[PDB]
Amino acid sequence: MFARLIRYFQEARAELARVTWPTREQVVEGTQAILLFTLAFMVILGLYDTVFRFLIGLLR
Amino acid sequence: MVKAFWSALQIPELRQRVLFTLLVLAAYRLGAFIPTPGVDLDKIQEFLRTAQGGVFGIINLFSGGNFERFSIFALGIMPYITAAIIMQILVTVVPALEKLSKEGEEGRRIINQYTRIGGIALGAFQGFFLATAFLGAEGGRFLLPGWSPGPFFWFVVVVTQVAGIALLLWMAERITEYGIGNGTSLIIFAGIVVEWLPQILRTIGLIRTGEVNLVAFLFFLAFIVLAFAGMAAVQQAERRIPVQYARGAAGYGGQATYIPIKLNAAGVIPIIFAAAILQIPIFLAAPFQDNPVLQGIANFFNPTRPSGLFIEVLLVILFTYVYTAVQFDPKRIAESLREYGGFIPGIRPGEPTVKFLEHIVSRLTLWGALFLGLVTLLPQIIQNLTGIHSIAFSGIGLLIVVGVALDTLRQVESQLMLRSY
Amino acid sequence: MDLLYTLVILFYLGVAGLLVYLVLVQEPKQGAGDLMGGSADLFSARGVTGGLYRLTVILGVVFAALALVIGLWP
Repeated sequence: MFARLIRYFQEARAELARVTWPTREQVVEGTQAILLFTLAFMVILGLYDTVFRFLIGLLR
Repeated sequence: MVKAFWSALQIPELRQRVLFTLLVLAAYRLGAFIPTPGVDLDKIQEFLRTAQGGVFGIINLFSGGNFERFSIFALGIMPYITAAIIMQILVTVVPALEKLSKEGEEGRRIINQYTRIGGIALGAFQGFFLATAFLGAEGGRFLLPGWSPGPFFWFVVVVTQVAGIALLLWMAERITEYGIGNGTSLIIFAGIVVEWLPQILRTIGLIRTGEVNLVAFLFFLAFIVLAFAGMAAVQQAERRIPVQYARGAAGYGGQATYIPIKLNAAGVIPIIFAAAILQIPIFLAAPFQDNPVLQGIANFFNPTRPSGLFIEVLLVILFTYVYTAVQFDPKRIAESLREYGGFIPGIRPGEPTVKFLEHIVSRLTLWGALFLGLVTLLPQIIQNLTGIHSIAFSGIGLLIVVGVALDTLRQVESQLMLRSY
Repeated sequence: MDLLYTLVILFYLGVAGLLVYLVLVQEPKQGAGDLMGGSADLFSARGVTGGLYRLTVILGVVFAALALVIGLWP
């Protein structure tokens, strides 16, 4: 917006208009994949630290 | 990229990798309960409640929750990440190592060795430094009864942390070797996602007591879903440059008629680099607790406060853009085009091709970097508006989770594609 | 109590340092192990790799239990 060099942002918009965005199914599958991964590791690690805490708790 | 989740669990070959990963993560989380000899944990956990100890959050998140429990891996792999960053710096400065790096992989292995050694030495240094400043300047405010703030305690802490970061680094290497995804990546990812379930549980437990509004939590979770779908939709976005070649004996193609260029590389490395960078001043100012000025300049970089969040966003955008720009080499694609007779309609194969490639990439990656910066900014704002407050659900945390998940799944799927044809 | 304690401490330092030496000698093939994730089509195990593996695991567990010992000394 400032002097003296012109905003190349228009180009950054122009070359953004020629961008092919992923389909619906790709977004859904990707989201569900991330969800599955994260949920899995979260549950597994949760169980891990849980039973580890409850096991160490016996040593007093 | 997408799915490849069930088939990866059906196949025994990948199932061994997965189970091995889970085993190493189990050993990690089990070793996270073995406290550093001579350290009072309850007083640390009590210290992390005040505003003077809240700034430790950003450091505690990347420790895998090891700081508050002060395990043998108290600082996590973050000393090795810092050692990697510093290694990049030193590589840039003095070319005595870049000559070896130019001598082939034989020098690259040297760079790696010195990186790891730098990591262990940073374990020693940071351990001794914390033990000297944070643990006994008060003094003895975090020391177990019967432990003196002398050379003995420092010795014990050092000896503990050195073998700690050593063993942890080895574990990361073994994950990188016999397991899916990157070692350090999956370890940091694990260290973040561990805290997720108890947060949700305690939140639900806080709902019924009329302490937290159910609507706030629901909208928060919905925002998490939207963030997931958003980053998942952005990471898979790409610009496709059509190339036609080559009628005659030069071709024929015969091959892919388009070059894909994405906003994200994708890489989980950048935001981790930026994380360590943001952590350094905080890690250097926090131990001197009694000094007010250092506490002030430490709170200046706090990812929760506007200043630190601003710096964090800038770091994320910058590192993302730079990394994405560096990973994509126009030279190799261009020479591949020239050799294969590849001709992009409008220009001639050679230097103008890489000039135009840069001309598009530079205009393109900006929106991706700005997007990741947005994912860095928005969550803290939502938390500032909604009732929920957790640095485990911060911007950079979501960036790490999504990044590592996408990376691992993409790699696995890629290996499946490779074994296919 | 003086001899015993200091002996256990000596063992702590020794096991720690030896573990460090081991992990320093052991370099992951196809370096580095911080940049990429690694190939998953075929992998081979070496006798040096396997032996130092079996050893450093034992030294790891030993270091852990010993850390518990030092951490729980009256």
